[PDB]
Amino acid sequence: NVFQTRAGCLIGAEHVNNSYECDIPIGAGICASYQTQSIIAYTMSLGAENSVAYSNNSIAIPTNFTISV
Amino acid sequence: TTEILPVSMTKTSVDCTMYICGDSTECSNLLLQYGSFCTQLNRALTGIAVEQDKNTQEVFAQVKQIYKTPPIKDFGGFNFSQILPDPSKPSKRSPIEDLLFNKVFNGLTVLPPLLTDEMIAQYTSALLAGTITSGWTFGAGPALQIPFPMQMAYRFNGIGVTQNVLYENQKLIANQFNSAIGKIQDSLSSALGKLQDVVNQNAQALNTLVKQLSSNFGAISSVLNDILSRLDPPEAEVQIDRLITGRLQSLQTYVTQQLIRAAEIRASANLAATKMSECVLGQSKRVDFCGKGYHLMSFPQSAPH
Amino acid sequence: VKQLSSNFGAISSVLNDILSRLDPPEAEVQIDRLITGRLQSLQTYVTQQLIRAAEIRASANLAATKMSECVLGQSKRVDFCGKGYHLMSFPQSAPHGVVFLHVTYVPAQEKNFTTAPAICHDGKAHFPREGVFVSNGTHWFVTQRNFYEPQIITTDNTFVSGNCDVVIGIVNNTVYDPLQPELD
Ligand SMILES: *[C@@H]1O[C@H](CO)[C@@H](O[C@@H]2O[C@H](CO)[C@@H](O)[C@H](O)[C@H]2NC(C)=O)[C@H](O)[C@H]1NC(C)=O
Ligand SMILES: *[C@@H]1O[C@H](CO)[C@@H](O[C@@H]2O[C@H](CO)[C@@H](O)[C@H](O)[C@H]2NC(C)=O)[C@H](O)[C@H]1NC(C)=O
Ligand SMILES: *[C@@H]1O[C@H](CO)[C@@H](O[C@@H]2O[C@H](CO)[C@@H](O)[C@H](O)[C@H]2NC(C)=O)[C@H](O)[C@H]1NC(C)=O
Ligand SMILES: *[C@@H]1O[C@H](CO)[C@@H](O[C@@H]2O[C@H](CO)[C@@H](O)[C@H](O)[C@H]2NC(C)=O)[C@H](O)[C@H]1NC(C)=O
Ligand SMILES: *[C@@H]1O[C@H](CO)[C@@H](O[C@@H]2O[C@H](CO)[C@@H](O)[C@H](O)[C@H]2NC(C)=O)[C@H](O)[C@H]1NC(C)=O
Ligand SMILES: *[C@@H]1O[C@H](CO)[C@@H](O)[C@H](O)[C@H]1NC(C)=O
Repeated sequence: NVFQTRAGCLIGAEHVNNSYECDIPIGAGICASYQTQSIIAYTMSLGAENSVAYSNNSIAIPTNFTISV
Repeated sequence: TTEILPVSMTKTSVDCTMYICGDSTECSNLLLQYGSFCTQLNRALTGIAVEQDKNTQEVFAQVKQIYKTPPIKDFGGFNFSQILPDPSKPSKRSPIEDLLFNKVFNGLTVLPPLLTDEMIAQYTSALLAGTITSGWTFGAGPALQIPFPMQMAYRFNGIGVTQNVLYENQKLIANQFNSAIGKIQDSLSSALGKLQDVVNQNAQALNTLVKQLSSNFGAISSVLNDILSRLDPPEAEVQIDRLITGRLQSLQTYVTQQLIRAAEIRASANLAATKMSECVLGQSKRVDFCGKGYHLMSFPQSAPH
Repeated sequence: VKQLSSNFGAISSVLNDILSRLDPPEAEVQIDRLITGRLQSLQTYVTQQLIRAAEIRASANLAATKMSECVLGQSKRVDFCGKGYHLMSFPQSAPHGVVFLHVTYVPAQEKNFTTAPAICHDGKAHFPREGVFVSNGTHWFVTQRNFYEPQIITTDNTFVSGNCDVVIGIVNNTVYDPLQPELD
């Protein structure tokens, strides 16, 4: 219902706990979006996480390619 | 060496009516006779407050994944501990990102930026873990790991030295690098004038805007509750218009100089976005574009703006 | 256009009706407020056109530089001509602009291998001429760095510099010389 951000007071949007890509910027890290059917407000996500299998004698070499336009 | 660049400035909004009249229906009705000047001023300020977030998005969101560095960190003798994130610190910043964050009413509001400082420090740590661990491969596709000294040997090839010159001088090259990263920390801990100047200019302009709410411009006072108390309505119109004209002039001067200052911040952020592409996700051959000498590699660090 | 219908504190917005109602002695009063307001309108329009033309000029200079460096050549600047290793670009015209079609190469389907900086053979350190030493688990090859294409390590794709006691990570393997089985 009523949710307090750092951008101000927001009425009419539910505060979910998951993080999506930003859809409508609210500010100070919060975005809003029409999901499912209702309007939700969330902290944006920067992207998916990734650890690289770094070691001191390992290398990754590609075996194919794509042409991109 | 270091290079400092401004990417953003502060997003401000004004409310024309509350600045010129200050919640008084007499002034507000006279103001309607001036047309739509105060919808234009707001359109201009909104257009420059949206591009401040566009400026940051194009310098820092240059990754798809958020890369993390390995727990056991053996990079051939090279030591990146003063530029890698520190969990016991505020906002999970690096040690050198902290020294940088420590060195630098009436219709007026300040809007917050869309990306917090935590998010931008996250972006720079993903760039920095991508380059320590994959070289320049993650800026062209999927990140492919390579040992750090073999990456250093490829970069030596890129400036026209052979690889045995790196492999036979590994410990000396690593000691020189560590000792030279140790001096950035002293020289800063003991220089951010380009970032300080854009803060100062904006504050000096916002203060001049408010200090104009106390000039007569050729009227009996500067207060509307004083012209509405010792003048009858036919005589207070002539005195209110003299204030309206002056305050409109001052607000529009403020809005022109902000357009001219934002067009300059925009070019700086456009250069920072090109340096992030060409010095951090690549090795540049352009002379004096990524330092002075022969470019080997570059590391980003976030600063206040 | 729409600011032509404000009074700016006069009796009428239409000067034909300003000259119809208040005349010369008083038109020097009512016509002057219209002149003052309309002049300011026009000046705001011209200043904001000058600031916007300077932004269009920066864009057109960048598009000229991309036409020279992406269509009339092959660029090495990362991200200047699309994401990936630039191969070529084609221009297309648009209503007030230009569309560049960037063709790039994107590597795919990477595999894991074991690496070494140098090979040790006969008390000598061998380095690849252009590539990397890789192991499939049991055998050592040289390959080019962007496409997997393994070859035998010979004295024609390596060079020698020093002993195998100074470089950190040498492995022991054999460097095949073609000439010897040639002349027996
Ligand atoms: C990388 O360099 C840092 C120095 O900035 C080393 O960390 C410090 O080393 C001194 C000397 O032993 C200690 O007194 C500090 O407590 C260390 N930690 C700090 C200052 O946070 C670090 O050990 C080096 N890394 C390696 C692998 O040698
Ligand atoms: C190269 O080997 C590493 C390490 O063996 C692989 O890293 C794996 O990554 C996954 C992530 O989904 C982890 O869950 C595994 O624990 C890691 N180790 C494994 C599978 O042994 C990496 O995927 C390999 N790279 C390629 C291209 O096959
Ligand atoms: C690594 O590659 C080598 C050479 O490509 C493999 O050795 C050959 O494997 C084939 C399998 O059919 C045999 O017929 C050959 O006799 C082998 N020796 C040669 C060509 O000299 C080896 O099996 C590969 N190792 C792994 C773990 O895949
Ligand atoms: C690369 O890292 C590996 C593992 O971290 C190193 O292997 C270690 O080598 C030391 C001395 O050579 C041994 O005392 C350790 O027991 C080894 N670790 C394991 C898990 O076996 C290796 O030396 C490093 N350097 C290279 C490969 O050049
Ligand atoms: C690689 O082979 C060399 C010999 O060609 C080995 O060198 C010997 O190393 C032992 C132990 O360090 C010494 O006692 C011998 O005197 C060395 N002999 C020579 C001719 O140098 C070396 O140990 C081997 N290393 C590996 C990893 O296989
Ligand atoms: C969101 O997650 C936090 C976890 O700390 C929890 O306390 C909170 O109740 C959650 N809110 C909703 C709406 O699920």
